[PDB]
Amino acid sequence: DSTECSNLLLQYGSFCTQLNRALTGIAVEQDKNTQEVFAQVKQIYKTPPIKDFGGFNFSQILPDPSKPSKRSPIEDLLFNKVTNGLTVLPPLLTDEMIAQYTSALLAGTITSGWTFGAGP
Amino acid sequence: DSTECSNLLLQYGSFCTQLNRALTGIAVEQDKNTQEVFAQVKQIYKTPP
Amino acid sequence: QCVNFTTRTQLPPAYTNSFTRGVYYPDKVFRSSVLHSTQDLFLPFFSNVTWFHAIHKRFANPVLPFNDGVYFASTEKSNIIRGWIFGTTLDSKTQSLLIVNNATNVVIKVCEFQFCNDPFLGVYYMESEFRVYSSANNCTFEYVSQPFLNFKNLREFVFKNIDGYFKIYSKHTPINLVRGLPQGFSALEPLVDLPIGINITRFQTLGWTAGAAAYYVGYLQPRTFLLKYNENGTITDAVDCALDPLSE
Amino acid sequence: QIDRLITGRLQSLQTYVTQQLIRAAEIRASANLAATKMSECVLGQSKRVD
Amino acid sequence: QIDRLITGRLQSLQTYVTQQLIRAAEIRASANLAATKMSECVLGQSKRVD
Amino acid sequence: TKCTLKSFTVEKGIYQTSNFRVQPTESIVRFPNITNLCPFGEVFNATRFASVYAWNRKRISNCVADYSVLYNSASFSTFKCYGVSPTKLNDLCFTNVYADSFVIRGDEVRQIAPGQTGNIADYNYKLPDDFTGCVIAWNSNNLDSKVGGNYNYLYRLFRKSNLKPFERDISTEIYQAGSTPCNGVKGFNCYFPLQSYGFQPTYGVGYQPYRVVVLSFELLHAPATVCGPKKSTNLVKNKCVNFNFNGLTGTGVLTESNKKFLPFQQFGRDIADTTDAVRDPQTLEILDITPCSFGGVSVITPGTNTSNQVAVLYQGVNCTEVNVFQTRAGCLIGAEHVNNSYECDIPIGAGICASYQSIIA
Ligand SMILES: *[C@@H]1O[C@H](CO)[C@@H](O[C@@H]2O[C@H](CO)[C@@H](O)[C@H](O)[C@H]2NC(C)=O)[C@H](O)[C@H]1NC(C)=O
Ligand SMILES: *[C@@H]1O[C@H](CO)[C@@H](O[C@@H]2O[C@H](CO)[C@@H](O)[C@H](O)[C@H]2NC(C)=O)[C@H](O)[C@H]1NC(C)=O
Ligand SMILES: *[C@@H]1O[C@H](CO)[C@@H](O)[C@H](O)[C@H]1NC(C)=O
Ligand SMILES: *[C@@H]1O[C@H](CO)[C@@H](O)[C@H](O)[C@H]1NC(C)=O
Ligand SMILES: *[C@@H]1O[C@H](CO)[C@@H](O)[C@H](O)[C@H]1NC(C)=O
Ligand SMILES: *[C@@H]1O[C@H](CO)[C@@H](O)[C@H](O)[C@H]1NC(C)=O
Ligand SMILES: *[C@@H]1O[C@H](CO)[C@@H](O)[C@H](O)[C@H]1NC(C)=O
Ligand SMILES: *[C@@H]1O[C@H](CO)[C@@H](O)[C@H](O)[C@H]1NC(C)=O
Ligand SMILES: *[C@@H]1O[C@H](CO)[C@@H](O)[C@H](O)[C@H]1NC(C)=O
Repeated sequence: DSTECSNLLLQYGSFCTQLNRALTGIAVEQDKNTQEVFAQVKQIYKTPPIKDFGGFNFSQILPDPSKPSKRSPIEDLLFNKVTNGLTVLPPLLTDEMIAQYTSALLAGTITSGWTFGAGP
Repeated sequence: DSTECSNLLLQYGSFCTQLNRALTGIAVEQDKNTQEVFAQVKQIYKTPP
Repeated sequence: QCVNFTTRTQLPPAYTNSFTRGVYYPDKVFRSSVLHSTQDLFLPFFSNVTWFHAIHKRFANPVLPFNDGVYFASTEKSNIIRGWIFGTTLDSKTQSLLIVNNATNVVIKVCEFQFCNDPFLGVYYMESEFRVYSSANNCTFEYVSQPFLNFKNLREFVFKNIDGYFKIYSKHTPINLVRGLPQGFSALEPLVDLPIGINITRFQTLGWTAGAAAYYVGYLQPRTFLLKYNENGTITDAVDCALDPLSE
Repeated sequence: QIDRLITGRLQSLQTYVTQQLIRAAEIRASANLAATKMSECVLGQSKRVD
Repeated sequence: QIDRLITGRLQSLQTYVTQQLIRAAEIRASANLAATKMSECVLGQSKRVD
Repeated sequence: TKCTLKSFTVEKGIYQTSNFRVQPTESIVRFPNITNLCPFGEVFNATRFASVYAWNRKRISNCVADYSVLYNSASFSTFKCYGVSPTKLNDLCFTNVYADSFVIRGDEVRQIAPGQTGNIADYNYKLPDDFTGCVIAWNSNNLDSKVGGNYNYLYRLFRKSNLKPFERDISTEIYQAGSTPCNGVKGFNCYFPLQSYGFQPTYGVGYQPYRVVVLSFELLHAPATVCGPKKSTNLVKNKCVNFNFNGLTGTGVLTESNKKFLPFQQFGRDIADTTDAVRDPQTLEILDITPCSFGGVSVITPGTNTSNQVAVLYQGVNCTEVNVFQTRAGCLIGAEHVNNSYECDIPIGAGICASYQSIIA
């Protein structure tokens, strides 16, 4: 809150503008990264109620309806095992949205193979 | 080897720690690069005589 | 009034290991569940500290150089140690400290005293014998505070002269080992700071019978520690950054 | 003295932003690789070895 | 005098570490490409043109 | 937004323009209790004072001196300082204070000053030319004077050499006015050095006794045990204020804390080595200091060719501390929250997006 320090800091030009601009570029690039990784399908697919996949069992990778976050057991294990003018900006996609995107990808690749990645 | 210069340098904080940490990261990164290029098989094969 | 003693049996002082004691709070700052590293005058772990014995005949009251920092440990029972002597030459030519604890309260005085070559007390089994000085010419600061007080009780003390502030640290520790120091960790809290602002480079610890008494002397050295603060804010463990490579 | 503090803290901030940009470039390369893996291994079957 | 020398040499060292990090990122990209070539051309036959 | 982008036309998007800062309202200072007052009552209003040739030097140290009470007392007819400022006594610090108390005539008061030549200055009490401090004098007609003449107070009248600074002379050696030898026996030109004062109440202004106490400061390398008083204001909590606690100054919001300090500890620091809790010197309680709720201000706008309506996001700011809707990204004002879901147009953060259809969130 020092006024004399800020008065001196105006003599240094637009260094602060450069740093804020670079950090803003990094911040939007993180969201762009998450979009390009996960938001690859515009149809949200759901798995059928009957899990008859010819003996194949996807319960460890499919979402658990019991959990409040609707995460898979492996996803829940991953989230459990990974633990002055500065502000932390929240990501655009929440963990629930990324879980829904992953769930849509899993449902598409289980019920439709590779066809959902190239069209209907 | 100057102790007065090092005492004055300590007042600049942890710049030296950052530079050493970055250089160490680069150094281990080179070894990781070599491992990932060449050590792709854990099996040593020999051509027949 | 001073008296020479000659019934002592001559014996060199012993040395003993320091173990993992001697860590004190470097500042008045609270910390919780964090690891803090600081550069301050610290006693290296597992060093030889001077050992002084008093038993019957031993009555060790030598005069030692202060250097830049001194560690006092005292496996003390029935309170045989009653004071301390701090100064440069310990006579009326110069100015010294008088830090004592008699039967009523503790007195801190900064005066030009005339100390005896053999300063000692005496208890009749009631104390009525005070032989620690012969004159007191010029005082410059007087201070009265609250009293600080098989070997049962352990007293730890650290003394420093940094920029005219005389920092005293202390802890009372319940011990049950008879002969030597115990093994364990104990953080020393700051008890009193004395704004003395004087030169100090030498000090002394304060028929007949020699009561069962013992104490230790260690020295403080500039180095770096890594101190662990728990949730309640007490220093539970410490790491000397220059002791051995694992700690480094 | 304030100018000395300003240039020191400004140098620290610029060093932080520069290393953040470098880490962001590395993370962006990793995320582009992750998107490529998502497209070619999840949305299809890949003939590329390893 | 020592402060002048310290700020100059620290600026030089930071600059050196900055281009070292940038060249390390470039070399890491090249090594990732080389590992991909080793996997897809040495350990298999590639359909990717050129 | 136009000013920040330096253009009159702004395309659709969200732009960080300003930085929100909750300005401090009050200025709070707490300092510990004013204890250990200096024993000024046994000095400046004692029973009897000393003579000028044998002045008692009283040393004041290891206490706080409240110069306001002494300065506001109107009975001191002369309160003159020569090296410091009277209005700054309550802020400056000094190692120790030496009080030189003596009794002289009402006209000889001025001679206790640098650069003055006289009987009192040369033979009774001398100050250095680089003297600092204050010379305080007050009338003592009703205490020292007696109907039969107060002859107790003696002063040195003849000495062979001038006095050095702060030098006493308690010897009664016989002065030799002429050149004839004197071995301590009075003669034609040999008189006693010390003379008694003729203090009588009937005399006017000029002969009345004055009790004069002179304070001199020392600036040695020892700590300044003598400092001025401290004025602690009231405590206001749960507001962004300016706090200065025993030299630790800054800005924050002060609330009650469940952390338990050890009794010696005063300050508290977190993992990042920033102050987060301080113990109040007046009342032994621990106040958690959270920073005042700053945040980056972002402006959400469609293209200026479409509309001039804008929405404002205060990133990481609670809506109660600033069409007012609370998101996990911050407080969003100017956008009406809808319960329906669309495709993202302008990203806000934490799953929220803004679009123009009025601006909807
Ligand atoms: C698919 O796999 C899951 C887990 O691998 C099976 O769930 C187990 O079911 C048995 C009996 O129903 C329980 O004793 C186990 O505790 C379950 N495992 C877990 C991790 O909960 C499930 O039965 C399999 N088959 C189907 C059709 O879902
Ligand atoms: C106890 O012994 C010491 C050491 O012999 C005495 O200290 C000396 O005293 C004489 C005076 O008799 C001085 O001339 C010496 O300079 C002193 N020595 C030192 C090293 O200072 C001490 O006086 C003795 N105590 C009594 C009461 O005589
Ligand atoms: C301490 O000193 C004694 C003799 O001076 C020596 O025998 C001992 O080994 C020393 N202690 C250590 C830990 O070196
Ligand atoms: C302890 O020392 C103080 C300081 O001189 C004195 O006033 C007091 O009477 C002493 N008490 C005893 C029991 O000797
Ligand atoms: C110190 O004491 C001696 C003897 O008691 C005395 O001559 C001298 O004046 C004293 N010093 C001061 C500064 O009073
Ligand atoms: C203190 O006195 C010692 C002599 O015992 C001397 O070596 C040292 O230089 C003195 N230090 C200061 C600061 O006067
Ligand atoms: C901290 O103090 C509380 C006192 O209620 C105690 O219950 C707790 O065990 C202490 N913490 C540790 C790590 O001992
Ligand atoms: C004399 O001075 C002392 C200074 O501490 C003061 O407390 C006292 O009130 C004064 N006496 C009178 C009668 O005002
Ligand atoms: C200071 O004064 C306050 C208010 O009277 C009191 O609560 C407190 O106990 C006093 N003492 C200390 C050491 O703070």
